[PDB]
Formats: sequence, C-alpha cells, structure tokens
Amino acid sequence: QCVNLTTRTQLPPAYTNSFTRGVYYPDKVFRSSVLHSTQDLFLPFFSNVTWFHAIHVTKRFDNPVLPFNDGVYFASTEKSNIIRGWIFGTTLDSKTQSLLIVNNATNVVIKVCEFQFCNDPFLGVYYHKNNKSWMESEFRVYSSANNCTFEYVSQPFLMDLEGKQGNFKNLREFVFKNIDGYFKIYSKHTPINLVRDLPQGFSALEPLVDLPIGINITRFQTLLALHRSYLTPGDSSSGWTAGAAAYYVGYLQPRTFLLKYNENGTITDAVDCALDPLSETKCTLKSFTVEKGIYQTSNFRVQPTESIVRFPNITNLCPFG
Amino acid sequence: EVFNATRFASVYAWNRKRISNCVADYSVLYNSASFSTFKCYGVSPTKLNDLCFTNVYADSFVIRGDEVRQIAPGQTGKIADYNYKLPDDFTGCVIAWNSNNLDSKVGGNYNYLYRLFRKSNLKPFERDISTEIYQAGSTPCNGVEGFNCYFPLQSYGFQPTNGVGYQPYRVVVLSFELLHAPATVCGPKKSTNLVKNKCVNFNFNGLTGTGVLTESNKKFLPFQQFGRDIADTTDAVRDPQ
Amino acid sequence: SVLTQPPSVSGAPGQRVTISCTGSSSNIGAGYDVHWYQQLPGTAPKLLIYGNSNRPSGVPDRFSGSKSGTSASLAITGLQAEDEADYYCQSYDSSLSGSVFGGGTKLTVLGQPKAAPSVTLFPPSSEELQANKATLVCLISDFYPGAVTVAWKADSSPVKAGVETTTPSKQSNNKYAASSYLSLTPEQWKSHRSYSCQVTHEGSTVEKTVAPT
Amino acid sequence: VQLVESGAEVKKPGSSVKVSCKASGGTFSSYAISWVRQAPGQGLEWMGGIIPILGIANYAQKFQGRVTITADKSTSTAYMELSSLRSEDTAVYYCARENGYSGYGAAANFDLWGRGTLVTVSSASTKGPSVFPLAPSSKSTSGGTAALGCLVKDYFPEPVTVSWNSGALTSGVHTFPAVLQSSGLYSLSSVVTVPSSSLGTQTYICNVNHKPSNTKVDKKVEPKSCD
Ligand SMILES: *[C@@H]1O[C@H](CO)[C@@H](O)[C@H](O)[C@H]1NC(C)=O
Ligand SMILES: *[C@@H]1O[C@H](CO)[C@@H](O)[C@H](O)[C@H]1NC(C)=O
Ligand SMILES: *[C@@H]1O[C@H](CO)[C@@H](O)[C@H](O)[C@H]1NC(C)=O
Repeated sequence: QCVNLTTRTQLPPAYTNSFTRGVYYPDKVFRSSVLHSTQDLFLPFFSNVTWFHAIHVTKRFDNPVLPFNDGVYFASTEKSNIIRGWIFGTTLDSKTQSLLIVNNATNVVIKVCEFQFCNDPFLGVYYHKNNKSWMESEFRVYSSANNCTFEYVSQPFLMDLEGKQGNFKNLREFVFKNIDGYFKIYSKHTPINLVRDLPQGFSALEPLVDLPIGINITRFQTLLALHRSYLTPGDSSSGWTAGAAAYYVGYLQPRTFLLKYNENGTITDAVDCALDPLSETKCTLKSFTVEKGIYQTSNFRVQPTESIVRFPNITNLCPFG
Repeated sequence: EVFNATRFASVYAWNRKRISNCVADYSVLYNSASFSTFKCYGVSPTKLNDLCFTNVYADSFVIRGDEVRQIAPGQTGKIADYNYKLPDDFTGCVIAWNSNNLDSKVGGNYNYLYRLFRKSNLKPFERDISTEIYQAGSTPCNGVEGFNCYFPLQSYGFQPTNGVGYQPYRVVVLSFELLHAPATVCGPKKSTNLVKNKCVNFNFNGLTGTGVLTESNKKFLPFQQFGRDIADTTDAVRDPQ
Repeated sequence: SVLTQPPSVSGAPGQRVTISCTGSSSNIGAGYDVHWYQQLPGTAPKLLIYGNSNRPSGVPDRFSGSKSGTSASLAITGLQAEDEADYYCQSYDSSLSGSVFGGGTKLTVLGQPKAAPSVTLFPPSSEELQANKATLVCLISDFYPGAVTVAWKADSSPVKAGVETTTPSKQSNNKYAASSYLSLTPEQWKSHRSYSCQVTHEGSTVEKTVAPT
Repeated sequence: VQLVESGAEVKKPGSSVKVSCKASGGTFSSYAISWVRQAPGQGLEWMGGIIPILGIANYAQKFQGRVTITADKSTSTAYMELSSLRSEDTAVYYCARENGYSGYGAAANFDLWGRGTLVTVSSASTKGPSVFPLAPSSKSTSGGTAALGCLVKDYFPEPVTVSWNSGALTSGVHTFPAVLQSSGLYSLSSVVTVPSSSLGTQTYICNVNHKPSNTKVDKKVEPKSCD
C-alpha cells in the first residue's frame, strides 16, 4: 500500500553535459591489441543529458514516469546508498509483466511479476530511540500479487542506511538494455570525489547476469528512500529528508563506437563515428593516430522533403459490377 | 520421492507431479535391471533423450499383478475405464516394478482403496474422487447398506504371501506434452574427459573447431567465455571445468 | 509451509480487494482445484467456494474465485461489517500426501480512537502476607484503545521480574479494562519503601504510589 | 446436518486424550470424516481422514504413528485417541465432513464442519484454589464511590466465572480475563463500584464455583480499620 502527497514547491530539472560516459563491453569475448568497431547501443559523447536532484536543503523529490527506450544510461554518484532499486512496466495497473529489481539491506530481490505498483512507491527508513541505528520499516513498494512464474535471487550485498549531507565518495553506473527479450545489467563501482560536472575519466562496465524475461519494456521509474528522524513529526506529507543524491538519466543511441583494447584486455578509449569529423576519420581508418593527408569518411545525400505528383485534365470514375 | 517413499496413494486420488524448470537423464532409468515390465509408446525408449517436449506429467499409484496388462489404449475393463482412461493419442511411458516388501504386511494391508462402480464413462486424464453411492435402480435408499445401493469403493486383497499375479506393483506413467511453450526439460551433455597438447575437436557451446589446447600465460576476466585476436579469429576459449 | 500468504492487506470500503496465495507446481499448479475458507475468531469456519466455478448455498455472489495458471485469485466488492476474519487457501498437495492450508491474512487493521486512561493501585491485604507470596495488582480501566505499556519501579530501580500484561476486553460502554500482577515475596515487601505502576498511553503518563508503612 | 463436539478438556503432558464427535441425524455413514486442527500462531494442519464404511485409516506423512481414529456404526460416532502429548498440542480440533465430486482437479473440500474441542495441556495441573478479599482505603475513596472486589489465585483449569450475591448484582460488574504466568498459572480479578453509604449496612461477598474441582468457597469482605 502507498499514500498520497500534498501540493508543495519543487525545483525544476537542469540540463548538463556528459564527458566520456556510457561505455561498456559490447560482447562477451576477449580482445587485445586490436581496434575493432561494432554497432550497438551506446551514449554519444558531448550530448545533452538530463539532471535530477535529490538533496533536501528545498524538499526536492521528483520521480516522473520516463519512457524506457532501447538502452538507457543511469549514472549515480552514490554516497550513502539512497536509491534502493528500479521498477519497469508499461501501464502499471497489474496487467503486464512488471519488473521489480530492489536492493534491500539483506539480499537483492529480482522478482518479475504483476505487482500492484502505486503512483509513487518509495522506501521508508525510521530512526529508533532505543537502538541508535537506521532501520528500514516502511516497506511500501507494492500492494499484492496474483500470479507469477519467474523468480530469481541475486547475491547478497550490504548497504548503508545512514544518510548524511556531505560530499559524495563513490560513483555507480547502471545500463539497462532489452534485445531479444533479454535483460542486460552493467554496473561497476568507481570511487570519485566530486558533486557535479563529472570529469573526463574512463571506466568500463562489466555485466553480472542475463535475465531472459522475454517481454517488452517501454516505461521505467526510479525509487527513492527517505529518512524519519526526530526533527520531522514522522508523516510523509510535508516533513521529510532524503540526504544528498544526484542521478543522471540518459538514452543510448544506436551509434557505432571504436573501442581500444590493451594487453590486459580492458577498454581504454572510445571513439565515436557520427559525432565529430575527426573521430569519424579515426573510426573509418581503424587507427587512433592519423597523419597528414586527405581521406573519405562517408557521402552526402540530400533527402527530398516534398513530392509533386499531379495530372493535367484526366477525370473519370470506374465501375466494378 | 515419487519412486522411493514411505507410502503411495490410491487410484481414485493419485499423486500428480509436474517436472518444470529442471533437467534429467533417462539413461539411468533404463539400466536399473530392477523393473518387471517396461512399455514406452509414442517414442523409442532409447531415442527419447535427443528430442524433448514441453512438460512431463507423471502419476504414481498402485495396482495388482494381474492388472498390469490393462494400462494400454484400446481395451475395456474395470479399472482402465473407471479410474484412469487412456486416449487414442496416448504417447505415455509406463514403468512398473515389484516392491511387495514395503506395501505388504501380515494380517492384511487394506490401506489403499479403488473404485468399482460408476454411472458412465469418463474423459481421459480426469480424476474421480466422488464417494457417492451408485444407484442401480430407480428408488433412493438414503445411503444405507441395504438393497438397490452398493458402495463403489471396495478394499484390496494385498498379501505378501501371494503368488506373482496378485502382488502390489508400483506402476508409474511418464506422459509428454507438446504445447506452444518452449521445451524446458531436455537432454543435457556430460563431461567425459580433458586432453590437451594434441589436435582434438571440442564443442564449447559456441563453436566446433579442430586444433590443439596449449597452456596460455594470460588470465581473462571472469565474465567472458571466448576470445578473439588481431586477425579476428576465436583462438582462446575458457574451459568451464 | 509450502503455501505462503501475505501477512496483512489493506482496502477501502467500496473498492475492489484482491487476495491470492502462491505455492508450487505440484499442489496448486498441477491441476488440483483450490478451496477458500473464512476463519472467524469465535466460530467454526464454513465453506465459501469450491472449485472456483460453483456457488454453494448460503454464500453471497460478491465472492469471485479464479485460477490463473499456478496461482488462485479471490476478489471481493464492497467491505461490510462481517469481514473481520482470516482468509486461507487450501489445495491438495502430492508431496505431503494430504491437504495443506496457507498462511492467512488479516483484513481488519484498526478502528479504535484514543481517550484518557484511569489507573488505580491496590496494595495486598493482610491475609495474603501469610501465604508466602505478594501479588501487586495494577488495574487500568476506562481507556481506548486497549494498547497500554505496563512498567514497574521501586523508587531506585525498575523491576524486570514477575511482570505480566492481560489483554483488555470490551466493556458495556465501549471501553476497555485490564490488570497487571507482580509476583513478589513478603520478605522483600517491607524492606522497600514504596511501589508504583507506570503506564503510558499516547504520551500521557499517570503515576500512583502507595506506602506499606 | 449438524455435528456437535465436546467442550474444553485439560490433560497431563504425556497422557492420553479421549474426545468424541457426535452426529445429529444421518449423512454420516456414507461420506468420509477427517480431523482438521487450528493453533493460534500458525496455519491449519490436516492429520488424516477416516472412512466409516470400510473402516480404513488414511493419515499424512508429516504425522507419525501416535494418533488413532476409530469409527462406530451402531450409534454413528467417532472417537479420537492421542497419547504422549507435548507442549505444542495446545490447539482446537474440528470434526469435518468430505463430499467428493468429479472434475479435472478433484480436490478434497470441507463443506460441513464441527463445533470445536479446546484441548490445552500445560504444567500447573488442577489444585486447590484460593480467593483473597480486597477492600478500599481512606485515600482511594475521595468522592461518593468505592472500589472493592475479590482476587482469585492459583486456580486451574479454565473456565471460572465469578458471581456477586448469587447473581443479585448486575450493574457495575466487570470480569477480567486470565494470563499465562512463568509457571503456567492463571489469574483474574473482578471489581465493582459502590457508594460509600452502603459499606456499613450491606456486605459484599463473592461466590466462585469450579466444575472440574467440585469446590465452592464463600469468603467474607470487610473494610480496613487502619485506613
Ligand atoms: C588485468 O588486470 C586485472 C587487475 O589487476 C587483473 O585482475 C587481470 O587478471 C588482468 N587481466 C589480464 C588479461 O592481464
Ligand atoms: C487542362 O489543361 C489546360 C491547358 O494545359 C490547363 O490550363 C488546365 O488547368 C487543365 N485542367 C486542369 C483541371 O488542371
Ligand atoms: C565447475 O565446478 C568446479 C569445481 O566444482 C569449479 O572449480 C568451477 O569454477 C566450476 N565452473 C563454473 C562455475 O563455471
């Protein structure tokens, strides 16, 4: 079960720029000392990406129903493990096979079923007076479930329930794709010390486990968790806190990318083919170093925007009886 | 537990087991050298592992020694028509053996029941647990042990000191179904042995190449299975053993 | 055991409330029919619906049962004043060689407002001291609802022995009443100077202390 | 028809219990009869079902060979015998009836149930009860009302009712439930409100009856003299 909120003020989302983000392994093979390019769903560099805030100091809490496209990029500079999990679905009315991948304090629960998703499912952490530790007690994610067939349990992972207002210390990236009904999850923890304007660093993403659900996903929505301290009366209407968090939502575009493989076998650089003419030349020549000279990348074709089809004077009808 | 258990059920209410999200091998069920009769219609008993079906329905019940020939399509009796009817397109796989050392005891073992009387026939693959007294005439009797109304359920005559045609035989039937759902339970391959430094042929789930297996000095990340090279040739496959 | 059910569900008086239970592929998903029962606290359970296709005599039509694959469903419309019971799902299991019920969920959640409690303290009599025991009683009455926390103290350390709490019952004026005993010995009854009964009800803390001497 | 069962019964931890299931009318010698239990804290279990026509026992694999259920055709009744009781047997049993049918499922349903037999076994067996008087003091009587009653202790087993003047008092009576102690003992109380103008002309007495103990104590209640 869930509860409704009241009308209050919020902050509008801003638009930032990415710097060499959205790179992962496009296959499950080993490559070294080879410059091979493929056609997969990646994120174009220097593109316009959305930015959503989650800090308290006010009362910023936005969780819209964004449409799920072919491949997404969810980067989160997580510090105190505020975001718990993510849900998926089409209409969220207990009619399709919705997804529920949450990361609790005991074990990861990946249950793809037909749960009754409410308008805003959020986790609740209450602060006890006797025990001086943050414990999760308000488990308001779904109402009930009628029938389900798929059920999988992932590996246990520890999480911190204490929320602070300091600077972030870690960075987590999440990539969700859906090809041939299979679900792909790319995640890797990279330590960093920054609040915004992510640097131009490079870090790959390795998959963990493939989920053959065999269904179509068109919408998605992230889940947020709040804390119930002694400063707030304890009601989730106008007094609450969320700590400090910032997540990025990006859409992967079907663009070819040239990857670099060293002797160790990890991804070092990523060169696009439809972003910059310099990178396009490095993409077609299959070399990271280009000398002086003239080359040919592609062609220039002007698509017609109008079509004039008409006749002089002919005018008649036709019977068929 | 379906084969080896402490006790079984009757024929009017038998155990129904479904094999889903699992995998098994029918090679051990053939070389047991402990079954009395083994009939498997619809498919060969030795060529049913390569081809697989969607679901497997297995039922377990007890039967006498003289009624083991009644489990077949194309005859009429007293048990094959009132307890479990066999259709024309019956591709089941029945297995029977003698285990009179567990379901028989001195004094008379009458634990399991059976149905003897019935109004009419029944559709195949249907369970009948109706304990209503079958009426043979046109007047009721309020369910008494008198005239014109007899109880259809009767006891058994199982005894460990009987002969060979009246002993409790553990009979099970393994039926197969071809539905629109993909085949879940099929036949898997096992691990025979490993040989290296010689030109051999292997099939590591993604290719079938002929060559040697030399000991490499590079360790791969624990998320890949294959490996290419500069010339775009798969020459490094991790051994899942 | 093999059948799991949610512990509690919520609903509104006028909306559709749907409850289900999940099992295995050998008891409910094999093909066996399900049976739903109602366990009222104070009477014997009766039959509501069998096979999810027929309607027995004496049961309303608002109950709807269906089987979606390997799980059953129960949907109702309208919450009357007789749904303060538990719902169990029953199906024939082959691995257990018999019938097995579910967990059971509670529909009623809460319908009790607050009020002002009143506690009285009665010391033991003179005839009870010769019985080699001391029963310190603490009666609470005229309060709502019946959810109180009983605590004891001896003016120097709270007591963590011999405490008990009796569930409150409904009075004739829609009120609750309860009592708490304290098993002690007369050897230590006269050594301590006083005894009290500390009770809290929505922040309201009322205190009453007696004196044996 | 209607099936009537026995009331409450308390036994020893390690003895045999003897209950029965009676049937009013007919439709008992033609259908199967099973026994379904229910305990506060967990779900409902199923021991087994017995047929009265053939007299065949059919229990479950979760219950061992410690309970025997018999049937009778002369008076159409059924008995239940269970020895070597434990601390978990504190529950209630029901005498249900089964009516089979035809279909693809063919599951056992319970259309007709019984009344119920409360079988509670614990320590602190039946002994001699003792009631203690209770009188108000000068500090507890500040207005025009008084509070007094009788306290019952070391009584066993349940149930035990309390009457005032052989039922002559109806307004202001309140009976408190029991509670499980550390030694398996129960304790109740009963207080009534009365004006202070009747404490010197009419006395209050408590009449406590006990059916399993065949005792009836009549103690007097008098106000305190020191306060
Ligand atoms: C690459 O480096 C990592 C981290 O040191 C090591 O775990 C891995 O074995 C290396 N892989 C190769 C191919 O050298
Ligand atoms: C028919 O042809 C004449 C001359 O080419 C032109 O002016 C006229 O518009 C035509 N008719 C139509 C309907 O276009
Ligand atoms: C297979 O099992 C062996 C030993 O049980 C283990 O060393 C190996 O890693 C396993 N292979 C897997 C899990 O792919």
